[PDB]
Amino acid sequence: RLVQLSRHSIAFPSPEGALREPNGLLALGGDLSPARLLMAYQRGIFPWFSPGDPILWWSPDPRAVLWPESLHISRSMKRFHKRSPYRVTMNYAFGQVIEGCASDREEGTWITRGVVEAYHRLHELGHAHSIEVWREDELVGGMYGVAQGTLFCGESMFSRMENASKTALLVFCEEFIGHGGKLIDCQVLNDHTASLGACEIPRRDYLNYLNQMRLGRLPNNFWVPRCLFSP
Amino acid sequence: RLVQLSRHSIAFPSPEGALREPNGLLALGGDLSPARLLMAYQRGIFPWFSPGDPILWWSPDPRAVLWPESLHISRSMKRFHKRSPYRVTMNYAFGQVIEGCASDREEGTWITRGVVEAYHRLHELGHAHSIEVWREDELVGGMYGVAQGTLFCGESMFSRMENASKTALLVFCEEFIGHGGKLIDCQVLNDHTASLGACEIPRRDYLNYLNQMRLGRLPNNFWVPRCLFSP
Ligand SMILES: Nc1ncnc2c1ncn2[C@H]1C[C@H](OC(=O)[C@@H](N)Cc2ccccc2)[C@@H](CO)O1
Ligand SMILES: Nc1ncnc2c1ncn2[C@H]1C[C@H](OC(=O)[C@@H](N)Cc2ccccc2)[C@@H](CO)O1
Repeated sequence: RLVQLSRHSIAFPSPEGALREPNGLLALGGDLSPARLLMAYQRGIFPWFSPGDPILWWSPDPRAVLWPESLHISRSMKRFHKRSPYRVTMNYAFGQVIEGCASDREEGTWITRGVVEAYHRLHELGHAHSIEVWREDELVGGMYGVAQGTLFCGESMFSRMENASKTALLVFCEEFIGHGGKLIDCQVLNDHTASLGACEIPRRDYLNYLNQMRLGRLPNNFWVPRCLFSP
Repeated sequence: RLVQLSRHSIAFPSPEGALREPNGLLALGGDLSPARLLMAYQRGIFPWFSPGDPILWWSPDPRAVLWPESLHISRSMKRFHKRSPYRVTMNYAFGQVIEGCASDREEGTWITRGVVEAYHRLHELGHAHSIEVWREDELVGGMYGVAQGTLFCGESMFSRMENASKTALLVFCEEFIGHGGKLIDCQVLNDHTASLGACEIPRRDYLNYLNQMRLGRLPNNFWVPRCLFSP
C-alpha cells in the first residue's frame, strides 16, 4: 500500500512493499529535507515527481545499475578522448551542474526548484557531488549524484557540447574504479541508461549491494574539489 | 612570551610554556588551515577567539576530560531514553550541527565564520565529525569534534529540545566505547560538562594520553554516515 508521509516521521516503509505498476511507487509526501533524503537513499529509495504534484518516492524492481568497468566506450569516443578538448573537475560548480540538468527541457522536468535547493543542500553537507566538464571557461557538461560509500547514486547528467557527458562519465569511472568504487546506480533502465552499459538486477540484489557498499569507503580526500582530467 | 606563529610554517611551541592565567593561552596568529589545525590537535593545542580578534591557541592545565564509561546518566534520563522520541545519526549534517552551536548566543560567539569554514574542511577530509539529534524532521541538537585515534576532542554541542544534547552524548559514548574509543577531550571544565561526568587531569597527563591514543585506531569505517539510534 502507498504510505502517506508527514512531518512526524523521517523513516520509510520497506521497499519490498512498493507497487508493481507504476514500477516502484512506494510513498508520497513529507519533504526534501537532508535527513529524510539520506534516510531514503540508505534504504534504496529516491524521490521523483513532476512540478505541481506531491513528492513521490520510488524503489523500482528491477533496478538500473552500471558496473564502472562495464562502462561502454566506442572506438570513436576513445579517439575523441585521446585528444579531448575538455577538462574535468570535481565538486567545483555543483550549482551550475544541477542547474544544467534541470535546464534540460527533455529530461530535467523532475528537477524542480525544490529538488535543486534540496540536493544543493546535500552537496553543502558533503553527500552530493558533481563532475564538471569545461571547454575553455564554459561549463558545457556534467553529472551529479549522491555517494554511499563505494556506491554512487547517479541523479542526472547534461550536455551542451558533443561528448561532454560521456567524458564526465568516462573520467569519473576511471577515478572511481581506481580508488575503490564499486557500483553506480542508474535507478531506471532506459535508452540513455542502457547506452552507457547499464543493466538490470533484482531489487533485493540492489538493496544487498547497498547495505554492503555504504559501509565500505574511499580515500579520505576522494570527494575533495579538484581537477580530474586536463589535456 | 606568547609566540607569534608564522604563516610560512606549521609549528607550535611546547604547551608547557603556555600562560597560567588566562589558563592555557599559548600562541596567536597563523591560519585555520587543515594542516595547521591537525597539527594543533596532535600537540594538544586548540584555537579559541572572539570575532574581531586574532587567532588564539590554547592548551589549558589542568585539562577537562570525560572517560566514556564514567558518563553520568540520571534515572529520569534513562527513563526518558528508554522511550526516547529522538533519532540520533552520525555525520548526516555536520554543517548544520556546527551552525547550531555557532548560533547559540550564549556560548557560540567563538565559532566565527572562519572557524566554521575551517572545520568544514576537516570534515571534508574526514577528521571532523558530527552527531545529530532529530525530533521528527527537525534538528534539535547534536555535537561535533575532531577524531584523534581512540581519542575524541569535543569542540561543542547545542540543544533545542529537552535532553537533546544528552541523548547525543549518551548514544555516542555507547557506540564509541563499543569500538574502542578511549577518551573524550572536553578542553575546559564547566557546569554542564561536569554534570555529565567530565573531570580534570593534569596537562602533561593529558598529553601522554593524546600521544598514546593518537596512535591507537578505530574501525576503518567507524565514521560513515548512518543512524545510531531510532525511536
Ligand atoms: N524514471 C526516472 N527516475 C529518475 N531519474 C530519471 C528517470 N528517467 C530519467 N531520469 C534522469 C536520470 C538520467 O540520467 C541517468 O542516466 C541517471 N539515471 C543515472 C546516472 C546519473 C549520473 C551519472 C551516471 C548515471 C537522466 C537522463 O539523462 O534523467
Ligand atoms: N574555554 C573554552 N574552550 C573551548 N570551548 C569552550 C570553552 N568554553 C566554552 N566552550 C564551548 C565548548 C563546550 O562544550 C564542551 O564541553 C566541549 N569543550 C567538549 C565537548 C564538545 C562536544 C561534545 C562533547 C564534549 C560548550 C558548552 O556547551 O562551549
